[PDB]
Amino acid sequence: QALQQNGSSVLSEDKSKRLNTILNTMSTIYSTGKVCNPDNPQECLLLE
Amino acid sequence: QALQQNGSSVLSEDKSKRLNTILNTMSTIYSTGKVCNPDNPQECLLLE
Ligand SMILES: *[C@@H]1O[C@H](CO)[C@@H](O[C@@H]2O[C@H](CO)[C@@H](O)[C@H](O)[C@H]2NC(C)=O)[C@H](O)[C@H]1NC(C)=O
Repeated sequence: QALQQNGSSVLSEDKSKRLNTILNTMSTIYSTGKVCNPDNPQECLLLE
Repeated sequence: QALQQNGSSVLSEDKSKRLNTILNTMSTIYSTGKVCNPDNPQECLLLE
């Protein structure tokens, strides 16, 4: 049973590629998104 | 005549520091300004 689950295999190739791309985009936006001061737009901070 | 030049010494002290702050802010804005497109806001380019 632990070896039986299909996972993402049953998903179509184009749909699988789309899902992987969307997950990577999500992770990249979360990791490298920054906001900026309203009175000094040349000073912008990451999250962590 | 070259040596007798007065320069900005004739200006008031508070106005002198105000002018120096303005010049420094101008230089910093020009040097560190950056822009980026709405397609991928996580890639912003300097000028040079
Ligand atoms: C994982 O996906 C494959 C699909 O290829 C499943 O295989 C099917 O199994 C059913 C049930 O016996 C058959 O009716 C189909 O003919 C099979 N399709 C094939 C071989 O292409 C497999 O069962 C899935 N694993 C699960 C649900 O645990």
